[PDB]
Amino acid sequence: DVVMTQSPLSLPVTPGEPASISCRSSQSLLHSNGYNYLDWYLQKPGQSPQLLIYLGSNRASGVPDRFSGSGSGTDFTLKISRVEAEDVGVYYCMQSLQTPRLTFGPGTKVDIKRTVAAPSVFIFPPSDEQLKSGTASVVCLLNNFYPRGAKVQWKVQSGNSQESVTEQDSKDSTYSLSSTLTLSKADYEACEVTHQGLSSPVTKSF
Amino acid sequence: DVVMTQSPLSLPVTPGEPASISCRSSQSLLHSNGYNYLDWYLQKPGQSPQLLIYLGSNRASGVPDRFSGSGSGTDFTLKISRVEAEDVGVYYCMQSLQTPRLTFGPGTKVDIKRTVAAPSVFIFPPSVVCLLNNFYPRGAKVQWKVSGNSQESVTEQDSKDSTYSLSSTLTLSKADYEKACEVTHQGLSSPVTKSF
Amino acid sequence: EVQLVQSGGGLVQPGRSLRLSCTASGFTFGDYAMSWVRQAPGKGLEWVGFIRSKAYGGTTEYAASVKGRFTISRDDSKSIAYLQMNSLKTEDTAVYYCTRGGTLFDYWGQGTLVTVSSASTKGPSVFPLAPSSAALGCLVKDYFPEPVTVSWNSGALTSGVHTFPAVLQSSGLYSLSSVVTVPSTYICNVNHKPSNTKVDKKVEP
Amino acid sequence: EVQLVQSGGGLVQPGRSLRLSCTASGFTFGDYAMSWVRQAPGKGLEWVGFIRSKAYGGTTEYAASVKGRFTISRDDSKSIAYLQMNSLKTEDTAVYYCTRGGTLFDYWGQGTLVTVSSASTKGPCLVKDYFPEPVTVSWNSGALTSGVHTFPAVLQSSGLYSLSSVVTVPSTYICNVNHKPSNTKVDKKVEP
Amino acid sequence: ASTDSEKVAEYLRRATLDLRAARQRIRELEGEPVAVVAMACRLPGGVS
Amino acid sequence: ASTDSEKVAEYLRRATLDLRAARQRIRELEGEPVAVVAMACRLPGGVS
Repeated sequence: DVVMTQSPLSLPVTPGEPASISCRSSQSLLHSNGYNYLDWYLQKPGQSPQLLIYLGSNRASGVPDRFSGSGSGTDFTLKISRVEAEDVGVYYCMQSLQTPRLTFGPGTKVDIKRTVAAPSVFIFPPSDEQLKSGTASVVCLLNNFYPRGAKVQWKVQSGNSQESVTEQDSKDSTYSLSSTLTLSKADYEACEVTHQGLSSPVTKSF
Repeated sequence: DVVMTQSPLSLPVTPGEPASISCRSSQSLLHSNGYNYLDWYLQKPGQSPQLLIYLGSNRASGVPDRFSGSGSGTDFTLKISRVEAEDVGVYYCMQSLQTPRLTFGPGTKVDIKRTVAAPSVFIFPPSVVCLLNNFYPRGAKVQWKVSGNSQESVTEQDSKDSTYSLSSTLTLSKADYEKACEVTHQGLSSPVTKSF
Repeated sequence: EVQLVQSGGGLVQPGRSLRLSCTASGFTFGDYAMSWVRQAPGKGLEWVGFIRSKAYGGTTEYAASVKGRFTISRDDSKSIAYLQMNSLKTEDTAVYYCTRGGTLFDYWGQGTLVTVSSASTKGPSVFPLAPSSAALGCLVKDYFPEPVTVSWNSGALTSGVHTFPAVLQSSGLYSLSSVVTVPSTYICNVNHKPSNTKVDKKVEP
Repeated sequence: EVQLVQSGGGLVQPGRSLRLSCTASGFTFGDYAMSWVRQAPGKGLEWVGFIRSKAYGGTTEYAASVKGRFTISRDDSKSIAYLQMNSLKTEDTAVYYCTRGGTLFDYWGQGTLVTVSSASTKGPCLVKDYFPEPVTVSWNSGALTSGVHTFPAVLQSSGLYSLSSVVTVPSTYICNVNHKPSNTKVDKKVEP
Repeated sequence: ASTDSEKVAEYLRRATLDLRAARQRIRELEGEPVAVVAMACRLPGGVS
Repeated sequence: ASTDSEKVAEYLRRATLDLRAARQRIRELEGEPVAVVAMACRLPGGVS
């Protein structure tokens, strides 16, 4: 009675060619009447979500004809034809046989395919915009390191920091990011990043 | 739970202009989901019955666009647009609140409208018959008294003219005769009698 | 596409047994539920039975005058519905239909005659007359079975013929009539291929 | 032909009450069932509650984590549904949506945003310690429009959001900030 | 929840609406009326 | 027959079938492909 299934969460797309999203849930949802109880929803980034395919595989009115669906007792795939720019967003496998739902789920995220990249590893151990008043919390910066999958850590060791991301760097499609460590005055006596594009970890203290 | 068409059982029609069939019911249906459990069926002469409109007015595929239902939960009525050839037969109002449905119902006939042409009367002395000819609209009363036993037959609606013809036979066996035949039609005055 | 055909039907004496086969093709037969309806020869349409689907399992319920008289049968390998006959009665003589759906009677079948009687093929009588005038009458009586053909002047004059449909006599036979017109050399001819009888009759006024 | 045009929201201190209204239009509001869905900032989606149609009565299911904290009321005279915010507690801040249908989520209307907690304007290149909610940047007094990397705000220990912006050049840069409630433009240059 | 006609009704309504929209599109495609907005003529006898 | 458990199923099936038929009709009307059957030409040179 769980729908933890999902397609690859970071599936990229290219304009023109089709794509496929599939989720294969737990114990079959085929009701006695002979109908699957799975639904699909799309969340366009910025506005309210939208409904794409209701019970089984039936396109709702107003949905572009490019979308299509298929299903089985436990296996369901969402097939989409040639992809355009506006199709970027979030999708959800959504069931209705069980109890009233508690959460839609993590869902699947899509983006425009782009060749791999490497970060810019900018760090600022200098700190004066908040100096002589309190801790400035330092900052290490990354830039143009597609894909978005990356992580940072601070050693000098730390366990408290803040991060933020951008929206695929617009046309650059590279996901620039900044990280902010948390410090104080008593400890004011660095940033290590690694991701699949970067062959080796890199850290600086200046 | 009791529904009768209440529409004109004969309902003569003529192509070009449209028509309608009312369907009055008992207490309204109005199922909680928000629908009316009423359907329509059409039977062609000598053909298998076919479905026209299910609940409300959402006529299924294959049905020509000239048909269209309407009505509330207790005043259902079926609208038909410009009348054409065929569509002559029996139409049935069907409910769905009670599953064990026994009989579809008497239904309403449909036939081409014509004039009020009078019948004709003939007799056949000898096991004798009393037949008529071209007495549209359909209808005739036989009251052989000189009563209790009889046997009659009626043809179709006279395709080329739409004036029915009837024949009825006196039920007798052998020489037990030791000694009335009149018909009343709505398109006719007081009946005429031959009486052998 | 979706086709439904019916097979099995003929003349059977009272108290016999029979079965009817309904064949479906073009759709997943498992989901739908079959239902049998019967129309009397000259009356309305009356529901007979209804068999549910294995998804809900279940069985039929039949109705009055049929409960405990005969049963149903339904398969899944070839989607062939079966209606059994047990101790057939003369009043049961009527056309039978097999159609899809349990509540909403969707696409229907084609029908089967299935008559019940106890008689044999006979030779029709004539007893014709022309009293004064004009729709000349040459009746046909006491013939069996139903198939019979009549004509006028050896099938020469066919303008205004008013041959009437058959009617069941109380003895199990049938009676016919045929009149056309003569508002003034006329011979009435009838054939009964089931009884292979040729009858031609001249009538005078 | 079908809009929900919900409205009613704002900033509310902890331990208070509020209400929201969803306005039906076009379709017969009586038959359908209303629902409320909340999306936390930077999170997925979660269901709040729903109310059955009059045909099945007036049953309302409030899911969990609320249990009488909020109530949903339905009006048929004007076809308006209400959600009664009561005793708000911090993390309840999100954007709230009003949707049509009990199980199958129809046209979905549109969302409204509310906030929580109590603080005051402080005024702000880190651009730290502000709490109107929005902040704008006028890089190089609006002259330089290249290499902009403005990043979204981040919650801190006591609110008072902080920002960040950066440009690069391998070779005259004011950065500068704007603050709507206070107008505390500082401009200033920088040399490392 | 309520019996089982708690979700089926919504699907029925959605299907009916979609069918109505599709048939409306068919009707507009095959039988849309066309209106005349303006007209000009030049005919003998001084007609201008 | 179980009320509100099986009756709605038949209506849903019929509605789905009708919607599929209508959408198929729309698709066929809008963009049905056309096939080329025969060939004829008369070109400069000796081409016939």
